[PDB]
Formats: sequence, C-alpha cells, structure tokens
Amino acid sequence: GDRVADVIESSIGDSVSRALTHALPAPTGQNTQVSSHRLDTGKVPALQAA
Amino acid sequence: SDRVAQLTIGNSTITTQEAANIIVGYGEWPSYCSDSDATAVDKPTRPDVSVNRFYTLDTKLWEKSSKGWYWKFPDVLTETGVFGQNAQFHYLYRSGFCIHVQCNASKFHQGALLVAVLPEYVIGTVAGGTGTEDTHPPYKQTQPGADGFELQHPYVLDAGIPISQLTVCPHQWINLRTNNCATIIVPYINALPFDSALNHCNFGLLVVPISPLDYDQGATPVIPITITLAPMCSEFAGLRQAVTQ
Repeated sequence: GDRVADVIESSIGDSVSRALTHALPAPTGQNTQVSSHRLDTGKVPALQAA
Repeated sequence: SDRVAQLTIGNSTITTQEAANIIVGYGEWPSYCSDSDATAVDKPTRPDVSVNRFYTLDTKLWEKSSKGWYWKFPDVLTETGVFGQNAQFHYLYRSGFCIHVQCNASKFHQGALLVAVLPEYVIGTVAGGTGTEDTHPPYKQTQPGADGFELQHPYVLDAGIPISQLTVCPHQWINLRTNNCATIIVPYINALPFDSALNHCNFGLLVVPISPLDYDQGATPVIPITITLAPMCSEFAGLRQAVTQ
C-alpha cells in the first residue's frame, strides 16, 4: 500500500514525452502581409539576444 | 519601455537602447493639406516611400573647444535622392520631418548638448563690429548645404537672441551619462499651405554644447555627432524643368 505522501505526489512512472512544440501544415510558403510605418518605443523586433 | 525605441519608415529602420521619449513639435503630427486650406488646382503627387525615409547627412566631431552648429531644413536634402530630384522639377513643396541625432560615449565621459528646432531662423551679421557698417550674410551661410555651418557667437545664436530661451522651442539634450540620442518630430510650419523648397528655408536645427566634453587620457578622443532625418507626408506641385537654384 502506497500510504506515504512522497510516493503519491511522485513523478516516477511517466511514459509521456512533454513536447513544447507541435507540428503544423505548410503546403506553401508564407503569404507576406501588408505593413506601414511605426514610430513607437518598447516595440523593437530588431534587437535580439543570440 | 521608454528607453528602447525603434523607428521604421520606408525601407529603412533605426534602433537605439539608451534613449528617451519622443517629442512632437508644437503638439501635433504632420498631415496632408486640406481641400479648404489649399488654393492650387493641380493634382499633387505623393510617392510615400521613395521620399519618406531616413537620410544621413554628415558626421561632425566634438572636441573640447567646440561652439555649435546649425543646419537649415529642407535645404539639406535638395541634392539627395528621389526627394531632391522631385524638388528641382516642381515648384511647390510641403512636408514634415522626423529628426534623430546620434552621439555615443562611455561611462567615463561627460557633456551635454541642446538639440533645438527654431522656425524662421534668420542669420544676422556683426555689422562690421563697430555697428555702423551695414552688411549681409552670404549665400553659403543661409543655405550652407548638408555639410552644415559652424557658429561664431553662440551665446546670441548669431541673431541677437539668447540661447538661454531656446528651450521654449522643441528641444532635447544629450547628457552622456543618461542618453545617447534625441528624436524630434515636426509638422509643416508656415503661413502658406505650399511653398518652395529652394528659396525658402522653414526652420533650422541647432546643436550647441553647454557643458563641455571632458575625459582622461587613454580614452577615445574622437566623439562624432551624426544627424539622421526623414521626410514625412511629402507633396509636390507645379511640374516643369529642373532648377538647381
């Protein structure tokens, strides 16, 4: 009998693969959408950290 | 959020990390002209990309014994791009401007600039020094070009007006401990809806150091100052042959 608590809450016996991602379809390349000019702060896609 | 900023207009783009907020000159944005205000009947042209993008003028140097500079807009762009090659063809012109200034330095340097925008900044000579001798300023001091022109008497801005009161205009500072750039947006400032781009010069940018640059030996002495700017909401009218001046 599993009467202790550290055995009930245990993560042992996990046959599942936690996947962050998930596949999607792509029969064609992506359709470029329209854009216009923006002059805002905070928003800044160019600056990355590699 | 207030420090990082990005500026995307046209094919071009600007980034900056240590900045400040953005200024809108005299509290409103650019615009195209209304059908009520306007008077001319001809249909303008409005390219919207080839002209409304960031142009980069010239890169100055900031020594310890520097005094100041000015540039006249929109004279700076009359020989640069599809902008300039429209402004020579046509006779009538309307636009706004975004204005971005660069000066970087480390955390051991110190100084402060003043980046102001003054409409109708007439230049005045010294009257021979004695006061009696009437003179006038030459053509290369009123439309000096994209290479800018340096001040001689900055306490009076070379027009009998102090620099102490230049903050009432749209101003910003570049204190090298805090920030490294100044972004200013300006609408079209004139009594007339359209006006020429070659004769008239609607306003002048000024860059005057108040607290002088200083550092210690072993540190990089070259501290450039670069000037970037973009037209916005640009219109043109009155087509004909190209006129240099």
